[PDB]
Amino acid sequence: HHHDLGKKLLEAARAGRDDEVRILMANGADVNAADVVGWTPLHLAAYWGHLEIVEVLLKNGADVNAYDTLGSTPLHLAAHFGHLEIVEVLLKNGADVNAKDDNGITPLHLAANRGHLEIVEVLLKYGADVNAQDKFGKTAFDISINNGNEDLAEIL
Amino acid sequence: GKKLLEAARAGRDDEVRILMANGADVNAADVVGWTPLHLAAYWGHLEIVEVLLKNGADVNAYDTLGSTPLHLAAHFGHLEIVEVLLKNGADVNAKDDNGITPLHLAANRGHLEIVEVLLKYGADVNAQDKFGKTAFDISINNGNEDLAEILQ
Amino acid sequence: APPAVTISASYPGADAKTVQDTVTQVIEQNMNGIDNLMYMSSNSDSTGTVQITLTFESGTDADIAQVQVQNKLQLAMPLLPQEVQQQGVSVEKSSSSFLMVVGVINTDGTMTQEDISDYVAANMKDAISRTSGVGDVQLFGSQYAMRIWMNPNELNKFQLTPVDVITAIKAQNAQVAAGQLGGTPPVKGQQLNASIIAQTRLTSTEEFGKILLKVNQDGSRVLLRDVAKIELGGENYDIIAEFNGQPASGLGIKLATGANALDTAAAIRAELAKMEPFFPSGLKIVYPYDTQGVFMTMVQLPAGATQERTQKVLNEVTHYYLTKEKNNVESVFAVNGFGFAGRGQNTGIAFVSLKDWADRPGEENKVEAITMRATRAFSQIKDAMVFAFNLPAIVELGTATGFDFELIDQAGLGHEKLTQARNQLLAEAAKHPDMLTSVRPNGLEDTPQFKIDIDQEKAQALGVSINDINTTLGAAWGGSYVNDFIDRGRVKKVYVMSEAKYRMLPDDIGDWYVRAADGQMVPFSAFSSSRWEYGSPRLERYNGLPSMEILGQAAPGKSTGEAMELMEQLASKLPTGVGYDWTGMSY
Amino acid sequence: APPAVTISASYPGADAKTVQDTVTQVIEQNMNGIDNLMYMSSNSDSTGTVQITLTFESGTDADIAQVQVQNKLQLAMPLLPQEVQQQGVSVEKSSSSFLMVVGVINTDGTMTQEDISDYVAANMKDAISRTSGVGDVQLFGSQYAMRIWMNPNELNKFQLTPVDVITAIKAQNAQVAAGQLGGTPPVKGQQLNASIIAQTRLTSTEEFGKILLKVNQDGSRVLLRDVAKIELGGENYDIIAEFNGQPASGLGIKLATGANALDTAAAIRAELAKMEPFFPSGLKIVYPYDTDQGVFMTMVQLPAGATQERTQKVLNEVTHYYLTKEKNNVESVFAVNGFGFAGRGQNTGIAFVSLKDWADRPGEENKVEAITMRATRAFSQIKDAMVFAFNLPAITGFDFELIDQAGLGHEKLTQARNQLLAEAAKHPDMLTSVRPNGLEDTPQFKIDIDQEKAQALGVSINDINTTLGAAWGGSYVNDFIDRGRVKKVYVMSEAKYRMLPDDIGDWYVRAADGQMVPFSAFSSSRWEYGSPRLERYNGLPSMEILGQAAPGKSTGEAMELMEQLASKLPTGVGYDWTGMSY
Repeated sequence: HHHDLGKKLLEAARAGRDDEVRILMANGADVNAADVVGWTPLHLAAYWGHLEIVEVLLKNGADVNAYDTLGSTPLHLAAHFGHLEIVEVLLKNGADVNAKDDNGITPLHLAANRGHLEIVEVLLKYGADVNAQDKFGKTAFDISINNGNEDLAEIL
Repeated sequence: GKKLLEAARAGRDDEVRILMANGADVNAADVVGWTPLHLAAYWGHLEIVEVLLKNGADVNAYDTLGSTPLHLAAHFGHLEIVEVLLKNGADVNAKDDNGITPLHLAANRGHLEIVEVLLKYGADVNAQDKFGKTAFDISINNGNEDLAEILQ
Repeated sequence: APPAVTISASYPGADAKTVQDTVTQVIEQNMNGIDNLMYMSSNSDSTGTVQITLTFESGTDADIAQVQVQNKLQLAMPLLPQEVQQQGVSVEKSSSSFLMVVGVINTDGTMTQEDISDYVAANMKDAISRTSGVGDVQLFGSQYAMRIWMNPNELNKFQLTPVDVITAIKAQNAQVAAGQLGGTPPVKGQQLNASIIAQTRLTSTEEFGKILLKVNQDGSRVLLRDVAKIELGGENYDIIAEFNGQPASGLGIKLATGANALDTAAAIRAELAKMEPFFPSGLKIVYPYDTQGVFMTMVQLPAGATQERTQKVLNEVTHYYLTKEKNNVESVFAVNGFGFAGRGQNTGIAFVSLKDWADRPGEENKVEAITMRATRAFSQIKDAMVFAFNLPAIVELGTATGFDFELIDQAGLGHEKLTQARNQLLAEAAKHPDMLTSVRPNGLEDTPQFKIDIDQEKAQALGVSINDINTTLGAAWGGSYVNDFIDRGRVKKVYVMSEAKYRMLPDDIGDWYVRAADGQMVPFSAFSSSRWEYGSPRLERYNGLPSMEILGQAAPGKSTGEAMELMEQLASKLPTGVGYDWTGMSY
Repeated sequence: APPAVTISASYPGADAKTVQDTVTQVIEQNMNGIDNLMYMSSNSDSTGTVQITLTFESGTDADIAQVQVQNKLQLAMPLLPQEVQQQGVSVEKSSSSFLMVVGVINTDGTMTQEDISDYVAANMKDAISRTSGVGDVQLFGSQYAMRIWMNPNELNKFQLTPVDVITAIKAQNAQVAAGQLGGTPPVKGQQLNASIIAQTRLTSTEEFGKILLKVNQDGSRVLLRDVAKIELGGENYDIIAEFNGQPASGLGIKLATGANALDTAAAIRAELAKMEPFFPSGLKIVYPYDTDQGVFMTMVQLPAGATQERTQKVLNEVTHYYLTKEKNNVESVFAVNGFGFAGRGQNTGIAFVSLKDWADRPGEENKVEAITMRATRAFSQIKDAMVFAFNLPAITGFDFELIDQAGLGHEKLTQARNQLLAEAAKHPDMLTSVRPNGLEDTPQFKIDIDQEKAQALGVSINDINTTLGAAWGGSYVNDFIDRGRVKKVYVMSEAKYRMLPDDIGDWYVRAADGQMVPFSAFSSSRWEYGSPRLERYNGLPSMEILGQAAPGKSTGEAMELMEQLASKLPTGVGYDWTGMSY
């Protein structure tokens, strides 16, 4: 899971260039090409919220559960930054809903921290362990108490 | 009674007596609880102290922190006014909210003349404040040799 | 108009004496060796503000004068309190009067006065301040700060003081320089190079609310929102403006010395045109004072008057223009807390704009007739000086008929004896109506102040440090500038201060606790005592010595020199050590 | 040309946002009351550097503009971090282009690049900087500092942190004012008057090595050399230069606004003649850039994130081309890695090219114009690097600024920039090469300190952030004396303990109870994206955009389209014309 055209694809997937990613995928570019920090084109597409590119890469066999060098997956990034549509599609294609990074942080933790209520519901819907704790022993509910998010604490 | 508070402060004897001839409250107070007797004793207007007391001014009036017009006169070296207040019945041992007596304020400023008059009227030389200090401790802490021996 | 350079400094929570003795005097003692300087004057206010005015001979280059004043001020800067340096000391070369007032309102009523004032400070004031020819910009309101309103009951419940709050805010609202991975010099062959990002400035009340103050031994957490209310609010709450009775803010703009008034006005409007398309919904610029067609009304209540009482008088002034003169008056821009004589809870000003010249036919509908009737009607207002005046027309009268007198303490007599000497001169001047009319002080009267004495022996015996006592007292009752934060991409201040209800009455002093060295909480009453006394809310100084400005006019017929001559005679009989000089017109 | 005053400041180890939010905004907010200011622009870099450019109306006295800016900056100095004040801030009134480059090499090869750079910084730069007409001097290198390269393993072994090292250096590298024997006022009959001499600045690596950190409970001593390597080394290591492939340093000199270019160059040459007789053996001055022209420049810009090693490879091929293909035309190449035409960074470089005598380059194909374009074409086949050669005297399409007018923030402004960039690409008949002038966001390492865990263990957050910053960013501790000259002392982790994310966990902080706590016990980390360079224009966040009119189209026509394109941008995004387009 720790992964020129492969480097062309990573730049195209970041800037949202839907035509060029189709061009490079049709020319044998590596779908799972990683940069120096371990981010794949799926990582960058999930980070910068490019939904169409997400679906294109997973169609061509992109590792939905790719790890970066700190253990973070594209579902971590999508849940952290409020990209609900991508969070859905990632879970559709077998994204580990309980993936922990090196800190023990799950996508539920990140969605809870930034208060993305709808994403928290989609993650729970797919079986996210509501009692998963990070390295500091914090659950998604602990995060809502410290943040004062009464709406989140009720959803949980 | 606000105009009399202003009158007793600026030191205008003539205005003041117009006000009680017109019936202004001799015990009127501003927001800090200072009667016209307080104001006259502070700025050292002897004539108004005498006139106000003549018209029934509360000689033991307190402000919001328990200070009397005798405290102000003893503190600021008004020997003429401490006499006039003590003859009219100022509590020579009056304590404010901090346990400070006019003997404390007089001893601190080195007003040895007022210290004698206070003692003569029955000032408790052993009176302490909230910090347990007496007028003698003040004389020792200030280095006032003469004031120190007047309290034995 | 002789050119004048102005030094302004701020000391939050400081009284007039503290300002004068820790800021004003240090600066003034260095204001020598400056070319073409005629005289120097200063005010030190219990608003915590000082203004030093240095007036130069006509023909002096304002650029050179500002440079020479600032170079002497640099000698004093390292001696000034850090609280004063942090507020930003300003040196300006501007006219004393307003060239124009830019008003800002929200026609949809979806923004409070506090909201409008912050929008103007954060999106409008700076670009105007950088416009060439703009010598000074006065905000009629205050930029938002992050306000931490402390609760002394909750702080005592958790053995916490404002010192702990201030310390936690400095630690947890921080911008950390953390280095890089793969920075130079690297191990050769290094591929990765990335900045390390650690803590960054907090950006919202939510973030400040969850600053961690302490962990109890049982594991529970004490957050900042548990001991304080947290909200955006003005750096200060002293200046509040209204436009035709509706909430408003604005910029008072003064012209830089020697700058062209028409060119500068055009640059300001051109700069405003750049910002309008990005206003939020409902915000609108209005123009309540353009420099006849306009005039001002000053409002001066006795020292000690609250902002609520000043607002009542401004309401009466605004009512008059909006009802009695509604056929002549186009708009009123009233400012509470800012006056002709500076800033304070007991002053205010109204800018009045009239309708078209052709829309006001008749003798009785011109500025002089209107201001005369207004001042006569405002003569009725008691416990407040209210005067309506068109600025160029009273300069003319004063210049031709008035004088400007300075009573100077030249022997260390002190403020109280200088007051006594002033009153002796004022009462004697009242005995000569044939030569002098309305001899009056330009300053303020002494007011009751709350004097608190920290018993050093009790504090040492209990293990309570003086720094903690003074920080707790000053932060709670005066407010304390802690550090900066980022509000919507703009650096702004963070202030801690008691919530209002715990800093209103003298018995609230006892509600505040300081933690001793051994951990015990000690109330303020255990090591302090207090009493009422009188003191000044505005200490004046002239040419570096304590002073009291006295104004007046010659009697009908008698010349200015005859009125000045009698003042000098009267002055010669004042107590020893009291001198005098002539300033302003009389110079 | 309208005069420009430049403010420069540095914050060692700070990222671009830290620089912008503690320095740049503070200075901008206090640039009021200055006459004839046209506009203001700023860059805040992840090298820890801010540059603010104040451009004034044509005809403005540059002397007056500089003084007014300096005075306003003086009043704002107490508002800046102490770490920035103590680096010294500069305010200059000079052209943006170089008047000349003074190159220094060692013919005997007995001095390395860093030796030469220190010699120039310590023996040459200051006298050049004081020459009349010299508006700015760039050192192509760094002055030596006393470098304390900390070892986290040995620090933990003796239960010490960088805080302990910094405290001991300040205590034992000190200059003490101690008074006099028989000082005034004296007793009567005093016969002896003499200065008391207490501690004095250390002067050598050996003196720093024996700074005493602690005495163990058994009696043994822990010296600074037991937890660190101590050596002379540059204040920073970002700028290295070469002259025809050989190690070199030098001074880039810019002409002060309004000075005479010829008179200033002659004064510089006369100053250099005074220094030459005292050079160490082998040291020689070369003159690789003196302003056909006979000279030109070549700029190298790699994508943000590129290392110094990779930029050096690109500079090598640029130099190689001039030293082989243009053998008969090129006299010299002075190449600088880490310094660029605009700004400073590990991903930028510049080469100054000097041509042989005009008489020895006959033919139109051997003149500056034909050579520079041949070079640009040859360098256009270089992968992932913008490389082109150009000219610039000692004293064009359009220049466009996208402005955040409503507090939108960096991410939203980037999106609006990209939206406008894609729209301009769909009009190739009118606009060409519409591109951003700035840098793209790059991966950064976001570390979160857990306040609860730190307090639960009794670890002070100040000790944590000092340990992190001193180890990975470096810290200016105080000054020392190197061969009679005041220079700086820096502490920082030795390179091999600050290269990889795993190294974070090798650093320990001492808790109140005396226990050592690793960074992993109270911190967590993740990758994210952020800006290596933040721009502002007239006090608001901004993004500069360059472009040119298409062939057979007027510049005013191209600017008309850009304005119409910008009007359809998201709410709160404004724009302004600047520079050539003003």
